[PDB]
Amino acid sequence: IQNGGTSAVGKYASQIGKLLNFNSISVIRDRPNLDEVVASLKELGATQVITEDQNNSKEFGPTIKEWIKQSGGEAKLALNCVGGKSSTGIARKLNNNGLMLTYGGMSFQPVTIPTSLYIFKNFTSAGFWVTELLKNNKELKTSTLNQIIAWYEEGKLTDAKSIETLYDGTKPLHELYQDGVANSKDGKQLITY
Amino acid sequence: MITAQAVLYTQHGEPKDVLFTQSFEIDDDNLAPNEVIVKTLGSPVNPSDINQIQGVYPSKPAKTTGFGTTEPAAPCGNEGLFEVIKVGSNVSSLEAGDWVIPSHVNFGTWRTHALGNDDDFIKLPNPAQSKANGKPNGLTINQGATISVNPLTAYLMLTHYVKLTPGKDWFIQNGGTSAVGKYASQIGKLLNFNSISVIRDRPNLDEVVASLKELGATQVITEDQNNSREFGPTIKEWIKQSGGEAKLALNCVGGKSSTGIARKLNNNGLMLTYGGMSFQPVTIPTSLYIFKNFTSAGFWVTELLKNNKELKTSTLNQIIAWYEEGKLTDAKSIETLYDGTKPLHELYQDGVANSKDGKQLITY
Amino acid sequence: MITAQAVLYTQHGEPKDVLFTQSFEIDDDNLAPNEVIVKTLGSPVNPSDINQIQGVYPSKPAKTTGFGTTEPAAPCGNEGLFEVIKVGSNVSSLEAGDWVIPSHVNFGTWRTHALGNDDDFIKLPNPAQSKANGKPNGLTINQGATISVNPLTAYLMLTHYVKLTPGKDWFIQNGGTSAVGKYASQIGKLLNFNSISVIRDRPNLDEVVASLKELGATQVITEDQNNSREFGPTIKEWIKQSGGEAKLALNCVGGKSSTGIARKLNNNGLMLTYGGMSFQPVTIPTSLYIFKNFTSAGFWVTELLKNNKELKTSTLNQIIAWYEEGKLTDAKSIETLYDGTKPLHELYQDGVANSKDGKQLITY
Ligand SMILES: *O([C]1[C]([O])[C]([C]OP([O])(=O)OP(=O)([O-])O[C][C]2O[C]([N+]3=[C][C]=[C]C(C([N])=O)=[C]3)[C]([O])[C]2[O])O[C]1N1[C]=NC2=C1N=[C]N=C2[N])P([O])([O])=O
Repeated sequence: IQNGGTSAVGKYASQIGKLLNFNSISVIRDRPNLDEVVASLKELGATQVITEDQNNSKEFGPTIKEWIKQSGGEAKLALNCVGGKSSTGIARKLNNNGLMLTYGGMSFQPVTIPTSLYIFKNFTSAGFWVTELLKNNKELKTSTLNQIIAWYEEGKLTDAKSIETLYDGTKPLHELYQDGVANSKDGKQLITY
Repeated sequence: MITAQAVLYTQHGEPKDVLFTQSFEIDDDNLAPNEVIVKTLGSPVNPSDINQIQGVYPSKPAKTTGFGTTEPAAPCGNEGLFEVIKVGSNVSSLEAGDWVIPSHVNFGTWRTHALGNDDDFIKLPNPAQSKANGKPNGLTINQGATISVNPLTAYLMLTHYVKLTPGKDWFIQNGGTSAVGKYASQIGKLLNFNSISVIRDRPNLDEVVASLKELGATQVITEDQNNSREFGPTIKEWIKQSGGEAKLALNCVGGKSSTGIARKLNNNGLMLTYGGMSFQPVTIPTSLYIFKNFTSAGFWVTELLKNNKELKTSTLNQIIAWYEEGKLTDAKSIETLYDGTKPLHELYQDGVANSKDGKQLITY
Repeated sequence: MITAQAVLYTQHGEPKDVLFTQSFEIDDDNLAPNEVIVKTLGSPVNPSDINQIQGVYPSKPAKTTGFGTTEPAAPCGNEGLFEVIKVGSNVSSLEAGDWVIPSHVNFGTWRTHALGNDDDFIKLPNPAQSKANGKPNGLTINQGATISVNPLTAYLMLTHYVKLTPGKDWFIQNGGTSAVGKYASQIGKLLNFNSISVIRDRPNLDEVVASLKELGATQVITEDQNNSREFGPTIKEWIKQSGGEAKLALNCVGGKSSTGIARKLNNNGLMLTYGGMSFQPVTIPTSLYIFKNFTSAGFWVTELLKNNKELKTSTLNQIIAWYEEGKLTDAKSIETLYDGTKPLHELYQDGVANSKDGKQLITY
């Protein structure tokens, strides 16, 4: 299960999940165009998408438990990039012996986990930082790249599709980057050469 | 001299039965110092206009012979947009070319022209004036013609009765796709109130829900969900998790719908009833009164604003501002242009009969 | 040691199904300094007591093993008159022979004895004390045992919400034959309020109408008259002749009855719903809210008085004084004496089943 469901990472995790045949739940904030965002995430491989309101809901909990039982499996892993209530909700959805990895933190919000989960459900909460993990681990870095590469253009993985702007002398280089920073909300910005 | 046309009745009844068109003359060379002649640009058909003609609405213009009929006759329609075509010497508040609405109900807006006093009207900025004053948008004819009932109604119910804490508290309303409903959702977004809109189910529910959320509803549920024992706790969670409370219910349906929305309020809730879906009384469980300190009251914009020019002004000014700034949108009316090839009253009769198609605006 | 009996339940449900009698022991030798032991003289069956047992009344005693059961069990009854039989050495507020009621709800009054502190009780003057203090009357057991809920309810509804002009204004109430209805009629007479009581038709209608008029109802109508459009103008005549207005409606029935009494109010009226004697919801026509500015609210004496001990005391004192002065009489009860041959819970079960006959008081 993961929050920040529309994030770039979120979108890759949904795909990789599908390739590895891992079932997944993406949590996203509600919006007027919910149906379209939900469809896009399911196309990428999210098995189920829920809102944060649904994530907050004691009433909805049993519905998620049914999904997991039906697959003859268990929710073993939570990926948190939001914090606060959202981190609380995704943690609660794990079966016993679950792990949360926190790899980001949207705006001020601490990772907030019910005591009962740690004591009675053997829950563990840890961090993830790709840089630190791979600093002195080139064998692991390259092994993972080799698989991403193979899936790439075996045609099995789809990149997130960037808005590119050519450095072609039309504008100075830093102005290209300055615009992509100012234009982050439109999507991932790639400067090409 | 101006030849004008007015939709009248001499006896209450159904619009299909009792309306007729009267020609009459307005003397444009003989204005008293405070008099104003206006020419109608458009006027809508609202349920209250119909109920007034029917004789079941306790606010109505007097029947007089002033349009040149033998029998005393009443005019029709309570809101509309007019253009000022001439003013008397002591009129400083209006000029030829200005846009106005009636300052009071019972003016009679289903007609081509009218003679009144300057205090019979309220100035709205015309498009030219709005653009000259630096605003990004001028009002449309539909926006001016329909500004006086439904937008003021939504604004006042939401702000005049209980103070909803911005960012936290909730109102709930039925008739979610009604004109007032859609204004209230927008006002809730604008003022930062959370809201639940209750609507009827339909084949294109996905599209309507998205539309209402874009306008500003926080949540949209069907009437089946409003009635549902199973669904009830999900709503209580929305409110609880927000840190606010559901303090106000807006009711325009009555019956089971009114029951359902009442039950979704926290303790010390207030319901305002401002409309009904035909013969369906307001129905509230006894338990809400006794154990939850519920209160149900009424809202009638006509009565509230009758002797409150200050409140009417302040409210109207804000709605005008939002239209000029592009922060408020009207529902599109079905417009029928009067060109003299068909009697005016028949245009209004068709509009009444076709009310289910959508809001009817007669234009000129 | 005293061997007492308490009426208990371990699970919510109908009194006929869930009630039983538990024998328990109280130590009446060697009282703690602040402790007080009381014997019941009588306790009534009120609808609230029954709703508590049924589990549809959100204020109730905890289920505990404190009466010597293995399953957690709740006592029954919120109202009753008790005689003090022994007090501890640091108790001066109370002495042997004193009359008391519980100071708080959820005491459990359907039982023979209790042990608490002096703050668990409120002293009422006993007949001997009233006469010694120079009063022409003292309280009866029924009057003491029913003083705490229904008279305060009637008094507060009539005085605490809207001010009726003495000698002019009206209230209208349904459930006119209820104990609360009977106190309201008397309090109306004492404060010089005009009133209309609505009652169900019955074979002995004339006798009932006479009783209620003697109590203080100005007019008594049936529910059929309440429903009647034809009869409405007659009521309007009464009110017009008085010079006053119908400003307040008291509803303990719901459904059509609640509709009828609301319609009889003058504009800007208030209704208080304090009960729902059929399961029917409060039903109000949309037009009353919108066009007559009607307001519908709740009343719950338990909630009103929770943090309003001054208001409780003042109200109770007035009822006591009126009884001592001979100005108020009790809504009469059918008394059933407990004597040990039939289990206590069965007396109360019979009382619940005979509710329709009238107020029931189990005596001791
Ligand atoms: O008509 C019935 C009686 O008039 C009436 C019941 O009378 P009662 O003496 O047994 O009951 P009371 O103790 O007076 O009070 C009963 C109702 O008031 C509510 N209450 C009281 C005190 C405090 C609270 C509060 N909110 O603070 C509330 C209580 O919950 C009761 O609802 O009822 C009449 N009745 C019975 N069935 C009826 C009906 N009227 C209309 N329709 C139906 N079905 P009678 O005399 O028998 O003909």
